Amino acid sequence: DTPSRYLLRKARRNPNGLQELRESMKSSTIYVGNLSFYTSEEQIYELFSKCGTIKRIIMGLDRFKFTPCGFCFIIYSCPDEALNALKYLSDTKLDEKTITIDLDPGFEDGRQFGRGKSGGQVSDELRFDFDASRGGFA
Amino acid sequence: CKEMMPDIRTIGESVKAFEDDIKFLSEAIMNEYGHEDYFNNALLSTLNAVVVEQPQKQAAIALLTMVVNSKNNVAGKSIINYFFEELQKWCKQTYNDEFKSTSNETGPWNKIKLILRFLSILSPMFLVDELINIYKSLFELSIELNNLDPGNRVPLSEAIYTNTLLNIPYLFFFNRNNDGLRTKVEELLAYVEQNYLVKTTDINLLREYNGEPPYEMVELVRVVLPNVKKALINNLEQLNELFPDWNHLLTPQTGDEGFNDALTLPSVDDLKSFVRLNKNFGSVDSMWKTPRYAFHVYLPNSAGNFETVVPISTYAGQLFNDIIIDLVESLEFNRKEVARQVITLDLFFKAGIFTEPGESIAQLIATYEENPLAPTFKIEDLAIETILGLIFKLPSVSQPFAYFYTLLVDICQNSPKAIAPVFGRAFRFFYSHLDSLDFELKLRYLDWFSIQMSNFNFSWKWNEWEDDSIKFGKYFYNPKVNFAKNLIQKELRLTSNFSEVEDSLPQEFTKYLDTSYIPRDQLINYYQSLFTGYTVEEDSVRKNDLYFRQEGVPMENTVRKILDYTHKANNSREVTELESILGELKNEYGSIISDFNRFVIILLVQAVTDSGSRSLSHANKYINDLKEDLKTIFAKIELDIETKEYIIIEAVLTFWNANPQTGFLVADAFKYAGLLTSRTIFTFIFNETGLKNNGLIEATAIEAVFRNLSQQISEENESGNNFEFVFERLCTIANSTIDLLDVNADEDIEIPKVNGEMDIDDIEDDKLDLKWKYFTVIGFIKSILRRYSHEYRELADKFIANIDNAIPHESTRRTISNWIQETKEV
Amino acid sequence: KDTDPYRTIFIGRLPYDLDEIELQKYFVKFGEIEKIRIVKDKITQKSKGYAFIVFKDPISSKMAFKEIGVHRGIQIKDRICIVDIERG
Repeated sequence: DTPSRYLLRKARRNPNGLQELRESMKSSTIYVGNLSFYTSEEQIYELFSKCGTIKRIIMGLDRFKFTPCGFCFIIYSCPDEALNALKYLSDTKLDEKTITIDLDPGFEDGRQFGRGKSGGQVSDELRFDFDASRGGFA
Repeated sequence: CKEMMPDIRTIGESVKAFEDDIKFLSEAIMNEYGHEDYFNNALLSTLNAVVVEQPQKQAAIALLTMVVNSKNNVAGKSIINYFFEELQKWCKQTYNDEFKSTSNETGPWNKIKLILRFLSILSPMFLVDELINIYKSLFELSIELNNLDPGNRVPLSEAIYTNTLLNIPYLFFFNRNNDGLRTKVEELLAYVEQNYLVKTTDINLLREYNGEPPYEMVELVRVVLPNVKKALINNLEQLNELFPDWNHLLTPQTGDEGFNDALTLPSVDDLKSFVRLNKNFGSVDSMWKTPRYAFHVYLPNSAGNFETVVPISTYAGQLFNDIIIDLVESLEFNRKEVARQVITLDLFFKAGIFTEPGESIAQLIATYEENPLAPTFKIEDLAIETILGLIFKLPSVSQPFAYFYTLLVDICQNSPKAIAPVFGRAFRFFYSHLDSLDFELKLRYLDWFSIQMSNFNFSWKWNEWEDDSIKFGKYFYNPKVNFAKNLIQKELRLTSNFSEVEDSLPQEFTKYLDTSYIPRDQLINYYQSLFTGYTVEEDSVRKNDLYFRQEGVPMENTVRKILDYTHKANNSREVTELESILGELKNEYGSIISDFNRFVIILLVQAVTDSGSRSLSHANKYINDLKEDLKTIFAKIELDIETKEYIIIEAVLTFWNANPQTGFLVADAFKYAGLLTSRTIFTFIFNETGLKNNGLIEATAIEAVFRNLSQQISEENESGNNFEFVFERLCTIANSTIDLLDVNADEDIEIPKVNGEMDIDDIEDDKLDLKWKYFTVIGFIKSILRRYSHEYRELADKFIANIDNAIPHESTRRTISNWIQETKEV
Repeated sequence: KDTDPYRTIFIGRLPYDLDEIELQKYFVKFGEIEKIRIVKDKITQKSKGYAFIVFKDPISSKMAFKEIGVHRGIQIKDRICIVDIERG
């Protein structure tokens, strides 16, 4: 019930809100968020492989400078390995950071880019708090 | 319907008296027991459901059944009748192919063991004389192998013996048929000493640590029997273990029951002359769940400031361990709720160790905290003991590997005053006993300790490992320094930097670090790179393998041509033009195209991986954009296909020998894209070039082998499931599409079709056993025995005759043949 | 641009004629201070009424916010200066 429709995510959702609820519960994809700005795909490959063989990964990038901006999209083969990654590869450390892993409804081009008006995440445009591996005072 | 069921699944966790909660619930249910037409039929099934899937509260559910039996003897007859049939359900349909023949989770006999434990617990509700009668018929299954069923399996006789012997901790102390119980004990003791001497081959495969000191990994049949003899020597009065609800304080004052006044009043029903359904041939029934070892590393004086210990040879040890393991099995998928019933066990475990998240919302890992086990029992050791014995459980864990890490990471977000020190003490003890631990459990402890360090900030007491890292003469192949090397390598790929792991270890421990994953190019600027890192008689830390020297290596002039045509965005047709000049670089040297072109294959793979060596994504994109060349330079129809696919993997290994993380994903990518075969990766992980990484015993190489075999099993499973789903679709495309899937299922099964590899290390007089080719290769035969029990079983015609008993009859060495026999005796 | 930001507390609406020494005496009661910096208008050095106070530890900084901020404003000179975190 915690892994659910992560509401106010999927902004500019191409389908309807029911189709946003549809296929998310059978998705094999989990949008990892809040990760460090120096975290790499190889570190993400390490952690996510504890709950099955990954089939693709997509780092979240700044829409104007293309550097990593604190998010990721992991793509599992089977949704049963993804649901294990929900319960057993959230709530832990990835380069000593929060690694929140909402199973968003599938990959699409453009979603890998941050939707912030400054280029980063929309979460990052409003967090003035000093987090060094997230740019600092953002 | 959905109101009485929540009531029957809340009782035991409240703030009032459990005596008052059980008495009130009995009257409400009896009010709902407006005889069977209204709601008894719903109440019977819900009570039986609670006594199959909630074994940790067996005493709770038995008192309410006794309370219901006191109010209605007809309901006490009906509940015991349905429970015996559900036992007859769960024993005959113990086969998980009755989740196919009935599509219901009716299945494995451990549920029936909790079913028969409940009826044994319900000895005051149902006649004791009938209990010993069914106990005889269970024991007679051991004597079935004498005359009644003279070829039955040892696991079938064990699990009927063990269901009786595990029921002993609740109401073996019923002296009516004392003469009968001695005869039952004499039959079982003879059967335990006959079978498990003759079938001791199973125990050497499943031993977590093959060392008598400090604790012995006793077989489950030979551990519960000493626990039963210790209980019998204590006048059957098991004490400080059961939180029973059924002989006290309405007759007594003591503490068990608020109900023994009423309990003695009601009639006790018979048990309908139970006979265990005879085992058919082992293909459509008789799943026969395997024997087990008993993990034990905790004892008295492992803590000497808590209320002492349940002994290893004690019923209080077995009861607390079974209650913890069955509780984690009940809420495993929810680590904040898995915490909330794994240690506080309750009856009623009052908040010593408050619990995790440190929110104390789940304040229900709280143990010692005084006694569900009726005195004082220090479960805080035992909770860490029970979770270690599941993650190290041969042949495979009861749950996902990482879920133990997240639960234990919760169980340190738990009371740090006590639970973090005990987890550190257990980590030190397992490290000290590394010299005889299984390689399966050694890799399990390597992954667990690295990931646990990766949730902290690598804050370890490294200099306490000075046994193998200050006495460095204890040569690296030994398990202690080898584990710390593999842990630091696993912690390197989790800290995400080499230099972060290098700073965290001491200067002495820097020798056993993880070294420099940077690429090794054989077509790099190796005259200047002769100066930068060709120390060659030094720099042997395996940082690189740049075996060029200058222009003059074969096809060097085409490598630089292929290098300029890997920047600037060349194309697949253009790459074939550059391939023709390396084909021309084999005509000269004397083969006009050479038709598999291993030299051309060496030149392309070296340049492309170098030009992609900036991320795993860049190699993945490069292997996708040039896949058509890589398919044609692997090769086409048979093993000229394999000869350069191996040489593609050989060149990729030479480039990425310092980078175990990159090569593993590269071997995964070639298999999924069909640029190599699982058969080719199997022979590559037995090649001479790969023998000297660290061994065949290298942890990433075993990871590469196992993930390759699991994808083949996943491709077989996905094909067979599409076959049945098209069989479900009224057989339209299932003449065609199942046949192509069964060919795809016979492609990842008849090229799971292994050949002989362990046929010459026994032909010299070297130690084949216990070298780095039995530390790996017999522990990997064990790792081919474990987790692929199914796959061995389905090939058993080819496995016995064609794959074992050509060499591994008495013709092969008895060392190799023992591990084959040990997988058969499971 | 002093040390780590969770140790730096923000106090604002401070008195216009105040002193950095008596601001230091007020803030030190809840822990050792590492640095102070009263802010003045860069166009002309009118005291802006806000200041930056660096404590040695962030647990010591959050006690000064709790104590002297939630009590209606820290009674300095003849003004009530409310206190919070650095917010930058």
